[PDB]
Amino acid sequence: MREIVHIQAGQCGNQIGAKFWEVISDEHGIDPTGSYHGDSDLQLERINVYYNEATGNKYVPRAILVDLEPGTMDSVRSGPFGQIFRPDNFVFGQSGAGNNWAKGHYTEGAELVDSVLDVVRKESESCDCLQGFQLTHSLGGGTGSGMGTLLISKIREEYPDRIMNTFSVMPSPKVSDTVVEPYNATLSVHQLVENTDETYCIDNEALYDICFRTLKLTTPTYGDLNHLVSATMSGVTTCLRFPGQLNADLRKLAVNMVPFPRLHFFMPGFAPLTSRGSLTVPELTQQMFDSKNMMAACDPRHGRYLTVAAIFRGRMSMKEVDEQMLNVQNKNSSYFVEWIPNNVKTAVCDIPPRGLKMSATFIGNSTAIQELFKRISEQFTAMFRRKAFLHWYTGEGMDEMEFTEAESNMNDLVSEYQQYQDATAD
Amino acid sequence: DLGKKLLEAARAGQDDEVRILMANGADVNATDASGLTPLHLAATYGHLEIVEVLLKHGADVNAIDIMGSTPLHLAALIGHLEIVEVLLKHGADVNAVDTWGDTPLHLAAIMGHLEIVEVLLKHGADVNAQDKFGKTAFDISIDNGNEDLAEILQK
Amino acid sequence: MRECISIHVGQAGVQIGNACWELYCLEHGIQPDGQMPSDKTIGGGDDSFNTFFSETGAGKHVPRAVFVDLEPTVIDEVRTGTYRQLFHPEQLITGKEDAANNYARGHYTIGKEIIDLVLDRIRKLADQCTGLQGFLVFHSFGGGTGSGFTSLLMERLSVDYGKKSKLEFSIYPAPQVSTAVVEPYNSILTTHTTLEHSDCAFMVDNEAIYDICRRNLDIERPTYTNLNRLISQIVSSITASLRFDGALNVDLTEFQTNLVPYPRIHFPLATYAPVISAEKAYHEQLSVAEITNACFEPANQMVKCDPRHGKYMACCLLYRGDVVPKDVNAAIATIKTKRSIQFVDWCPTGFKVGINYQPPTVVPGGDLAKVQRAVCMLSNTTAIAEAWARLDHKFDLMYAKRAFVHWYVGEGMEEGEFSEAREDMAALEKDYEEVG
Ligand SMILES: Nc1nc2c(ncn2[C@@H]2O[C@H](COP(=O)(O)OP(=O)(O)OP(=O)(O)O)[C@@H](O)[C@H]2O)c(=O)[nH]1
Ligand SMILES: Nc1nc2c(ncn2[C@@H]2O[C@H](COP(=O)(O)OP(=O)(O)OP(=O)(O)O)[C@@H](O)[C@H]2O)c(=O)[nH]1
Ligand SMILES: COc1ccc(/N=N\c2cc(OC)c(OC)c(OC)c2)cc1O
Ligand SMILES: [Ca+2]
Ligand SMILES: [Mg+2]
Ligand SMILES: [Mg+2]
Repeated sequence: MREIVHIQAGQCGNQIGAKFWEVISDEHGIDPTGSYHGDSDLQLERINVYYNEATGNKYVPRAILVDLEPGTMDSVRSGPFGQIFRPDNFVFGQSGAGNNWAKGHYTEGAELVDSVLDVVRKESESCDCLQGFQLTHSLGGGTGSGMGTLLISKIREEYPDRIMNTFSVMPSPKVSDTVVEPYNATLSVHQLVENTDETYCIDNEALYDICFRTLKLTTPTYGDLNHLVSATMSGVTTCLRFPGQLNADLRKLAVNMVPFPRLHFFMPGFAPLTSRGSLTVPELTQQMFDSKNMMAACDPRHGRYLTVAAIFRGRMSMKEVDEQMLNVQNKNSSYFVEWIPNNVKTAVCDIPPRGLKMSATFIGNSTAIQELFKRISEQFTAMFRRKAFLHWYTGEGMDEMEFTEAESNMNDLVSEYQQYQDATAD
Repeated sequence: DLGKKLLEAARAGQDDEVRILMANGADVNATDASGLTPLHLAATYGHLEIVEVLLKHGADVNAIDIMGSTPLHLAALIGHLEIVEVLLKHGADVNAVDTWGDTPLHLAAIMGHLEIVEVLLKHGADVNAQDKFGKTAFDISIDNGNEDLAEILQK
Repeated sequence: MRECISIHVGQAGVQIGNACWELYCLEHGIQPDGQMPSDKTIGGGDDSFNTFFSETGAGKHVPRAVFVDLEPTVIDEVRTGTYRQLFHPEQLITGKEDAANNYARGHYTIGKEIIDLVLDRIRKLADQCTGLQGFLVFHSFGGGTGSGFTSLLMERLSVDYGKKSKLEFSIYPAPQVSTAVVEPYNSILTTHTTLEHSDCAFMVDNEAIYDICRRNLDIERPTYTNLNRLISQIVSSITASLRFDGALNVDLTEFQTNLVPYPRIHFPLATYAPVISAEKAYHEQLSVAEITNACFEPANQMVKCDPRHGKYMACCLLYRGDVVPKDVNAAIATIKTKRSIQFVDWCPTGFKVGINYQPPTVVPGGDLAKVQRAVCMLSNTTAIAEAWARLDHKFDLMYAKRAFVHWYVGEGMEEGEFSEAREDMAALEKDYEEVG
């Protein structure tokens, strides 16, 4: 298991996708022209997981950039690493989707999907041992949510044996008060439950709450939010990009983190929380498991952890980490299911991220994620009950039956989480 | 039948067409198959000017469709603050209850329209009104963890 | 002289294999390139060490061994290490993608892509034997390759080599160094499918080895390197009788005769003493009586269990070093007068003794001090059932909710296979209860 093919779709997908490529390039010593200027052999050891090696010793991201809106290409090109991407990997349409999921999934988006698939095919045939795909997208809009889910199902049919992983950004009226977002998000969750192996739930409600209440930034912007996103994304991909004790890969993460095929929605966390411009192992382990440090607006103490993976970065005693992790699990034993023995896995990586000597990254499969799904469901129901703006979807070919189906699948997902939260060992 | 054309013009935001149709006898209180009037449609689609003209020409500010929704329920749900204020100034029942036991406050609360929540409260919104599942607007703020909304509701 | 072929499967089997073959070389006087100056016959011979090493016409002494893994990173380290010229290059086989800690991938989907190549390479070694007696198979219970691929391999070897013995060195999972949550599943699936194809299996509980490293060797956080060095010392002590002259456990059939009273209860317990830290280079030399007594202490066992709660069915004592036979007789006579040792009524209450008068070898870089006498005790005690019950309980907690089952079923395995493996473990637990 080696190469990952990355795909970024829509405005959100591309904005967070670009920030990811800027942050991991810096960690691996890769400058904006594709050249390596680092000081450690550990930076190039697993570089092939995300970058292709072109002639002239140039590491080029295995990144495919997609969007129905043409103006996104210009904003990606004008960024610090805008010239590192392969010119033929930009697949952009002529007109947007207007926050309409039906346009992305059935009309404009379906007319541009065969073009993106040709590019995926080329990058996949350039892999000796392809492990899977990574997709960055929002669920609130039309392109990343509608076309993104269509792309997932298309790739799932041609590569049914490879892992499908997404970084899915959940809508919040605190960041975007656009009332059709609960429709787009619900329709997409219905697709995600069936067609992905693992999904990192990055919630704009939690990102806004952290920026406003913890960092104390009165008017947070996409930049303040995306700083938390890029730190999480660097954290959760650490074991894919650096040697470590394990030869970690997307399939071993799935097998050990997902006990039930539908419950593959992860709650990531990060410590310490910092803002742009601006610790001991016991503080790090406490902060990492704190409700204010989660990237999904869910209180972990309201549910139970089915599985957890923690990644510690920097210089610290491995015995210290073992003792402190054992201690958190013992003193907080009622927040772990007792029928999955040894459900907490820890890793330590020597290389820390930029500007921090220590860091901890949390990946939890917790039943408390139902709180996020319930929030979206309540909003979808308020809108759907009054049929507000349904013609915008039905006029594009959608059946009203699809809305009820997405609602029913989402409420069933919530019931499934409650089922394992109430389950006992005996 | 000018009533059908007036329903369409109110939804489309055709200001000139609304004025013309009323001048030729169009029923300002016409309804579609679900009981939506031109006022409900203008209020849902954010056409402030059409809401104001219809109110000056005999529109019932408290018209209800088959589900008990008033224009205020739909303005509060979609998030049109300027239309919520105009409706309240023209006598809209701030505490009107639809077939789900929802009041405009429950709808502005669920959808996160905090500025509309503040307006409804200053206009007499009942914080003790329960939906058919027995939930008040404050119960929704507690159940969903919306600290910002809970603070406003406790003002 | 009857040849033995060792097969090392998956990461644990490979890493333990590397440490064993390095120790075997030092014991026999073989240099990393295969040269052996004490071997007066060049190009062949029938010496005791020839059971594990073949000889080329150029004097090279080559291990009769096969290393197999579904991914190449661990075996690549053997290909580049100090002993890279020692092995038959075609003897080191790797696939491209691993079993993802999943018994079903190792056994049913990924493992089938390489099973024919591995058997063909094993046949090339077998064809070079004059009187092959069997195989020694090294593997983890917890890995996808170590569990599933080993099972598929044991099934194939039973068809192609019907009258040859098969012995396993199996790594029993511990929470402190584990890789996956599904290791109890893999452990039970591989135990059920290999049970009828293996004649004797030595389980090595990672928790037991981790604790010995911490207590005796004063290593704060033992790594696989420290565990493997200690495990290789023990494996060497068990296989010494096959590689040197002696009178006890001289062939694979004899291990079955001495240690396995019935086909299914084929899990002997190994105890080893003394384990002393290399930092104590001037330690007091422990007597035959002291090291023999140390064999009955639970803290020196390779598997965590309490032999005072069970009954013995066999007990073999294998000594290495400055050990006088009368001192052994006196120590055993003392040990016998101790209520902690009970044999089953249907077995002779006797101890089989074997002595090799060469002290154990220490590996440079190792954590162990040189000793003048050491002992390894192999016993078949019904107290090893405690290891099966701990594992069966972990399986039951998850299986009752069907957690992770979808991963196995999605790889060509039938859900029913889980229940069939568990009923077999229930029968195995009752087999020990019935004896005592
Ligand atoms: N965190 C974060 N959220 C973003 C960003 N850009 C947009 N969003 C969110 O994404 C949702 C809107 O989706 P977009 O990605 O803009 O839409 P799209 O996928 O381009 O689809 P259409 O414009 O409808 O074709 C809203 O919930 C926004 O708050 C960003 O840079 N960061
Ligand atoms: N003593 C010891 N145990 C090991 C070693 N390597 C792995 N293990 C144990 O073996 C189990 C994991 O199985 P591995 O052997 O790593 O897996 P594998 O056979 O390569 O199988 P896959 O990687 O899943 O295809 C865990 O219980 C580990 O603690 C080692 O070098 N020594
Ligand atoms: C609860 O038990 C388990 C969880 C994860 C497991 N292995 N997979 C990976 C683990 C990683 O970090 C610890 C990781 O970083 C996120 C990684 O990157 C993809 C793979 C194994 C476990 O036994
Ligand atoms: Ca010879
Ligand atoms: Mg857009
Ligand atoms: Mg492996």
